[PDB]
Amino acid sequence: LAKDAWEIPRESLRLEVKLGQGCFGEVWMGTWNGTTRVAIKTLKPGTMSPEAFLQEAQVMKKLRHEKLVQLYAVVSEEPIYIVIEYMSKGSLLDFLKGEMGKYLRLPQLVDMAAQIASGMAYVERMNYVHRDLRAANILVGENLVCKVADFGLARLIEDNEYTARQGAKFPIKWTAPEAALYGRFTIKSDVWSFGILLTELTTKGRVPYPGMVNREVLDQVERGYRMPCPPECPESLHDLMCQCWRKDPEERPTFEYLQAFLEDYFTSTEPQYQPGENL
Ligand SMILES: Nc1ncnc2c1ncn2[C@@H]1O[C@H](COP(=O)(O)OP(=O)(O)OP(O)(O)=S)[C@@H](O)[C@H]1O
Ligand SMILES: [Mg+2]
Repeated sequence: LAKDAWEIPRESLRLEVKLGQGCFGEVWMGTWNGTTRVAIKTLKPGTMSPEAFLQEAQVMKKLRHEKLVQLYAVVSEEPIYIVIEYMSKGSLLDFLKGEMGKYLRLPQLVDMAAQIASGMAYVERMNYVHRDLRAANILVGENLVCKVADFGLARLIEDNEYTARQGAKFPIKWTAPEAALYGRFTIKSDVWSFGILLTELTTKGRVPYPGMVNREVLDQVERGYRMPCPPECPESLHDLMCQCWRKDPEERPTFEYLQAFLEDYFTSTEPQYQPGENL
């Protein structure tokens, strides 16, 4: 209900092109103050609470970093608008599976991973957990700039864990087992998700655990199953994914480590790498 200095007059926005639609509203490209290109997320009336919808803006007010999609402004009166940084190339997932993805090779994909890791290391430093980290929630700008987006589920961590409320449901294939099963969300469950995201990058958008169903993934993963090394992917990178997928969350690497490892990958880890047909 309470407003602050993020508020702007709706008249200062013009919605020009529809970029997407979901069960809770739409995303439009537009112009702000008749001069700035922006993205605008709208709230579909009577689908979600205004206060619930704006929690996402609240999180963004706090998390500011070159590798996170930036909040610009809010319209807190119905219809609710969240005005954010425009990412011209859209979703990483769609980018990877389209024509452009075909031309990408490992050095580029690893740099994209490193940028994402950079954003997440910031999230890590700030004591937040994202909870929805995956290629569909990464946005791509010019020159292969990648930023983490969609902070709807993000929460500030108190007591080392965010415990999910009863009834909450999360996508099994992209979520750490302890979070999906017991509701235990920590930065370490994000690290697990980052590992899944690495498979999305190296397969250029393939679904994780291909062919397997949710209950089977849950079952096999508990038994120790892990996705094998993707085709043409160096084993050292898959080794990194397996580290992200350790059963004990505290044994999973920090994003600080992940960022450094990926930044230095071709010097420290794979000095003699050469590009193949796909990676
Ligand atoms: N800042 C942006 N710049 C460019 N395109 C965007 C932007 N935000 C969203 N889009 C487009 O709209 C799609 C939906 O983005 P999202 O924010 O993930 O929405 P959302 O999935 O409803 O979020 P929730 O809270 O998990 S229901 C993106 O994947 C792009 O195709
Ligand atoms: Mg999403």
